[PDB]
Amino acid sequence: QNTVILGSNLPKSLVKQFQKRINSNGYLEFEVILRSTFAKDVIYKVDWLDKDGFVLRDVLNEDYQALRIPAGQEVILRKLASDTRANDFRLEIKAK
Ligand SMILES: [Br-]
Repeated sequence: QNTVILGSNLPKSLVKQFQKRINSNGYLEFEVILRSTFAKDVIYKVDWLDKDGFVLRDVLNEDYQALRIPAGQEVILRKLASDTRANDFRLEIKAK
């Protein structure tokens, strides 16, 4: 919502659903399910958020990542925080 931010060249219905949980080591993991009628190459970026909703700026961040979404196949994007202070996330997705 304000959790997954899609660029103007992606369909609004790209994101099927998302969810998160804290795993049994104490780290937040999220799963975003994507699907598209046509094959699309996209580029995504993750921000981890703390208990107040502030960006955690002192954790190792991953660079922009490419992702291939095959035509009509469900794609499950799964990410795991590296810091226990992460309690939420923000995901940007744009067309390659
Ligand atoms: Br875009």
